[PDB]
Amino acid sequence: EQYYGTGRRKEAVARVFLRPGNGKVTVNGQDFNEYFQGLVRAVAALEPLRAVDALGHFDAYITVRGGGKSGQIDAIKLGIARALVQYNPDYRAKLKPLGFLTRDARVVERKKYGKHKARRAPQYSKR
Amino acid sequence: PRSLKKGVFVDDHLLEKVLELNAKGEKRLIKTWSRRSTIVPEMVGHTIAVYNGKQHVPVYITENMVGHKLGEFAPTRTYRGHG
Amino acid sequence: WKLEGELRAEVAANIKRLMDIGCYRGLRHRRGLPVRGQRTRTNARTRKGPRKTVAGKKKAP
Amino acid sequence: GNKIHPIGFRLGITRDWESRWYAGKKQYRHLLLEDQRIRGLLEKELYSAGLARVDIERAADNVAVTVHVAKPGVVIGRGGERIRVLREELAKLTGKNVALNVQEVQNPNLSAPLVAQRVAEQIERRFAVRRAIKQAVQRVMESGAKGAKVIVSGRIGGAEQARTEWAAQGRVPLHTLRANIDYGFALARTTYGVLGVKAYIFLGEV
Amino acid sequence: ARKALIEKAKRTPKFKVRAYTRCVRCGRARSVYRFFGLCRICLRELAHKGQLPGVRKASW
Amino acid sequence: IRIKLRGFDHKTLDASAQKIVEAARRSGAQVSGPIPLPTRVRRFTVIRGPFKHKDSREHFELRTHNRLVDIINPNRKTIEQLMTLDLPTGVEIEIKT
Amino acid sequence: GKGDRRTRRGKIWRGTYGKYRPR
Amino acid sequence: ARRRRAEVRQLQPDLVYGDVLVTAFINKIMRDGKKNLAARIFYDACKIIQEKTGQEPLKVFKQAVENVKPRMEVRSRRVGGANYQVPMEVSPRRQQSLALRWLVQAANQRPERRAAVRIAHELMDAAEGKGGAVKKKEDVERMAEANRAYAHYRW
RNA sequence: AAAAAUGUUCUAA
RNA sequence: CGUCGUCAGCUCGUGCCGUGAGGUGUUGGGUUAAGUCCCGCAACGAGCGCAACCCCCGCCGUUAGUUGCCAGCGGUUCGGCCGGGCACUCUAACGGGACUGCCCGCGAAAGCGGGAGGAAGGAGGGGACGACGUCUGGUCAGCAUGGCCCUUACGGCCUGGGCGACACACGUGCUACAAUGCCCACUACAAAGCGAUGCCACCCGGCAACGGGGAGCUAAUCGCAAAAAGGUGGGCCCAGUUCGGAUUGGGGUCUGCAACCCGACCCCAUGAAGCCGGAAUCGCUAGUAAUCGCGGAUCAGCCAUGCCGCGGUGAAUACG
Ligand SMILES: [Mg+2]
Ligand SMILES: [Mg+2]
Ligand SMILES: [Mg+2]
Ligand SMILES: [Mg+2]
Ligand SMILES: [Mg+2]
Ligand SMILES: [Mg+2]
Ligand SMILES: [Mg+2]
Ligand SMILES: [Mg+2]
Ligand SMILES: [Mg+2]
Ligand SMILES: [Mg+2]
Ligand SMILES: [Mg+2]
Ligand SMILES: [Mg+2]
Ligand SMILES: [Mg+2]
Ligand SMILES: [Mg+2]
Ligand SMILES: [Mg+2]
Ligand SMILES: [Mg+2]
Ligand SMILES: [Mg+2]
Ligand SMILES: [Mg+2]
Ligand SMILES: [Mg+2]
Ligand SMILES: [Mg+2]
Ligand SMILES: [Mg+2]
Ligand SMILES: [Mg+2]
Ligand SMILES: [Mg+2]
Ligand SMILES: [Mg+2]
Ligand SMILES: [Mg+2]
Ligand SMILES: [Mg+2]
Ligand SMILES: [Mg+2]
Ligand SMILES: [Mg+2]
Ligand SMILES: [Mg+2]
Ligand SMILES: [Mg+2]
Ligand SMILES: [Mg+2]
Ligand SMILES: [Mg+2]
Ligand SMILES: [Mg+2]
Ligand SMILES: [Mg+2]
Ligand SMILES: [Mg+2]
Ligand SMILES: [Mg+2]
Ligand SMILES: [Mg+2]
Ligand SMILES: [Mg+2]
Ligand SMILES: [Mg+2]
Ligand SMILES: [Mg+2]
Ligand SMILES: [Mg+2]
Ligand SMILES: [Mg+2]
Ligand SMILES: [Zn+2]
Repeated sequence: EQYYGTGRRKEAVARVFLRPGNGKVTVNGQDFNEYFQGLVRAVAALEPLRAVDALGHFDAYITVRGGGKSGQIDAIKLGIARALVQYNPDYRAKLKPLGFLTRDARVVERKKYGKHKARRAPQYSKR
Repeated sequence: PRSLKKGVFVDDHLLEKVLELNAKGEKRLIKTWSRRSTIVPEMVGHTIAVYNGKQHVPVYITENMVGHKLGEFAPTRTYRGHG
Repeated sequence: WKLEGELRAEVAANIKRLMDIGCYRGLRHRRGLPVRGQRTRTNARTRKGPRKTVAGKKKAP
Repeated sequence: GNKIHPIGFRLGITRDWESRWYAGKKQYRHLLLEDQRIRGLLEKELYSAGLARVDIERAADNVAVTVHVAKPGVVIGRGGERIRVLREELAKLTGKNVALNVQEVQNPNLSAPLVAQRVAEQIERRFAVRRAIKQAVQRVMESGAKGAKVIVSGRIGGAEQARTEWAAQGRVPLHTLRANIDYGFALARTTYGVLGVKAYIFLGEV
Repeated sequence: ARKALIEKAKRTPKFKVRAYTRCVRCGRARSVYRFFGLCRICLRELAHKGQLPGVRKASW
Repeated sequence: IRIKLRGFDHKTLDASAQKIVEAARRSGAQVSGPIPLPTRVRRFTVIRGPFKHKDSREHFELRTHNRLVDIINPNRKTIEQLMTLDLPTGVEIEIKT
Repeated sequence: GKGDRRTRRGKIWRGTYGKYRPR
Repeated sequence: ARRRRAEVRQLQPDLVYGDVLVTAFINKIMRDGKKNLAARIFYDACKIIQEKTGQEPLKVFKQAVENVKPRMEVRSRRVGGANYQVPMEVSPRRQQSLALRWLVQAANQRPERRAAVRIAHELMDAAEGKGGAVKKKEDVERMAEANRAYAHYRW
């Protein structure tokens, strides 16, 4: 009666709950499209069940805290895919090759002393 | 400026000089190191010798300089320009 | 409120009184330098105006 | 000059702190200054004993200075009277309950701080500096250590042109963290000036 | 003008404003950390010595 | 019957935690296992050199690890025994109702 | 403009508050 | 690069048209990371081209891009001590990228106020072989035709 | 198959 | 401590060659980010370096469940709030995990190319780590220290002044020249840190800095807290402007014994230069650059647009 996937991306954690239903999505009690309103990277967070024709097959009850709105998006993308194999493991092919089962570890590189950001350097002026 | 919750600032010792001079039928030369003291209406007519760090510059105080500190009339930097 | 021409009278006469009494800001407004504690080694270009470039010290050969 | 201090580099892997205790923000320094004031006192008093490492523990109103010394007998004095002349003068500075303990060191020539002081004392008695280095490194290898390096910087033999001298036997991997490397420095001070004595004893990887 | 200044720094001032911190170990008046009573140099020396309880070279 | 332990060394903080929750696990009832509260890290970034060399530092940090231990029922057979326990040096204990 | 203390943007840049960045 | 080539970064197809070409384009509109702003600009322009001359805009967009791809461009070489204008053909990758670059670039030249109008109107002109990004592409191809004498210096 | 001149005195530790 | 230079190097013991300096080894074939490995060889080993061990980040586990968390039943002033629970998220310690281990191909080998599994693959990303030495590099002003020098003074206290000067010149930056923008209002999503004459919830005063009240918090509990770009809605309409916020007049706020020289801030007014910058020149190869905000050290206050960190959004291109 319930299927779960954990989505992590860039300090943004996601607890997505795949439950059967007409298709509706919720995020932190707010509806999806009320939460990522006018954020065109919206539908990428649901693309998992576009490679597995379950768009309207599940409702989803999602939670995200930390990171940022797009950081949560790829975390929702990862959990929705994570829950689908947790629903059935036959789904793994058509999900793993499409990069859905992997978690991109691209995090902000730490600032380093003598520099202005991770690698941006103070302007060189010989004399 | 000095927060007017607190008063207007005289070092108290320089004030003693002002009013000791008032009650005596002033004036007299008033040397001071209190550039940080406000000009106060009891000073008009006096000539207060202000120390710029080097010399004690005299300053005759008129009614139209009461809002200011005494160091505004003894400048600390000799300049003359470049040439 | 007092405006256009009149306002500028009370601005001018105030600066005037600053220069008249010998206030340090009056010395500042005389020589046309900053009055609010800014440094003048570099910049102050608004208050001083276009750079009157001069020759400099010479290195040895 | 470009080399990390081998102890600071290892603290938490090979090396435990000389002073270990907890203290909140409001009196970390007070406990630190009292320790610095204690260690100096003993590093002045127990210098004639061959003091190698002062351990200072702290809990509540009582400080437990476990001092490590080559010759413990010259510290304790007569059956515990010099140890008592200090267990008191320590408490006179501690104000607390000063627990002063003495510890036997296995082989002093396996103690980098000691050897560093010996070479420092030797070139204070105007010895051959180069020879004093080869002498030292040798005593350490004999004493079983897996490697030793001894460095002297300064006006070696009073020469106006200052200079570094060193020797090393066995391995001394300074970049290896599992390598137990006792570091010790002693400062030689002579008529012509001041000289630096760095001792690196490889005890063996763990 | 060091020792008299390591001394005067201690002595309680005429005004709390003149209160400035000063290293306990070397007497440096700049880059002095409240937490240790030391300066940034002495901080590095005592640390490397292991005489600074609980502080290690950070990396991340 | 709450007890919170602090210290810089986390190795001793953990052995000084389990030595407590193993104690009150002698005279029951239950204890609430040692939760690790978040570490409070105090950094220090100082110039590596004593002079002028600004763009080269060395990072240090002071780690103040945190553990909480709760013994659910009082039972004075440990509210006497815990006082007879051996907690290492760099461990500070706070015990609350 | 961050340099404009007279707007919400300038008060954010100096991290101060006022009629132009009310808290 | 010195050791090996650069591996061309593959982009995620955009969520409206499913096109990597749209994505690279929106990335060329983007400044300071404000992608969604650049997403709105490309998409609000996509509407306008579906209005003015009602056509499937993705087809118009790909006619602009196609009509801006430069097939040749001069490049400097060396032999002895020279720095010629060597006419060398353009790799299909650099073909696309110069288009996308000059597209946005010449579009931002245009005088209409808001961006999507500037983007839409250039893609309308460039899909018909007019406007800035064309006059640049054609001009580049012109200079290469000129220096066809230094073509024997092609590697 | 090569656009472009020069570097004060003693000391080289 | 900087530097060359995270560059792949620098050497030693013995043996061999050479009258000797010195040579060999350390060269040569291939390979690697690497003197990295392999093969060869009058060389055979060794050491300082390189890699590794260590720290953060990415996947899973184990042990943990309050101050953290709420999946599901119970209530519910509808706020995880109370029952209860630790599943999840998390917090934080200990583990596991990738080894070119597997396949195909090449190869003498080392490896290299590609494919599989996998969260991760070729050193996964980032840090810490800097060889022999070089620059008579830097620091006697952090400290130490030899010598030279001063001794009612070159020592010491104090008050004021100066380190903030300004015809000029350079370096590093902050803010801009605008519409992919500016402005008001509403509305979202961070991490890392700090906090007991400390952080200040909330309340009234004030246009506002702030003031006065006034809880909580020795802090996964109370607070700093608003994150901002963003989203939504409206205004401006190409103007030296609703761009820009310098300069200056006035009016205050606070810290402080004291803001004249010489503090920050707040309100009214003022509203400069600047329409994208000559010769020339800098940084960056990916969660980088670019942009956006946040915190800390020092600190009464603060001239911080600086420094060290933190996350948000997030590109372009590498033929060679
Ligand atoms: Mg984390
Ligand atoms: Mg960033
Ligand atoms: Mg000035
Ligand atoms: Mg001194
Ligand atoms: Mg002070
Ligand atoms: Mg200080
Ligand atoms: Mg710098
Ligand atoms: Mg801006
Ligand atoms: Mg020539
Ligand atoms: Mg000549
Ligand atoms: Mg030989
Ligand atoms: Mg021979
Ligand atoms: Mg030889
Ligand atoms: Mg060989
Ligand atoms: Mg050789
Ligand atoms: Mg070589
Ligand atoms: Mg060689
Ligand atoms: Mg050779
Ligand atoms: Mg390398
Ligand atoms: Mg290494
Ligand atoms: Mg559990
Ligand atoms: Mg020199
Ligand atoms: Mg000296
Ligand atoms: Mg000195
Ligand atoms: Mg200065
Ligand atoms: Mg200039
Ligand atoms: Mg700046
Ligand atoms: Mg500049
Ligand atoms: Mg602070
Ligand atoms: Mg704040
Ligand atoms: Mg104007
Ligand atoms: Mg103009
Ligand atoms: Mg305007
Ligand atoms: Mg404005
Ligand atoms: Mg004013
Ligand atoms: Mg001032
Ligand atoms: Mg314009
Ligand atoms: Mg430009
Ligand atoms: Mg690189
Ligand atoms: Mg401050
Ligand atoms: Mg200023
Ligand atoms: Mg700041
Ligand atoms: Zn110091």
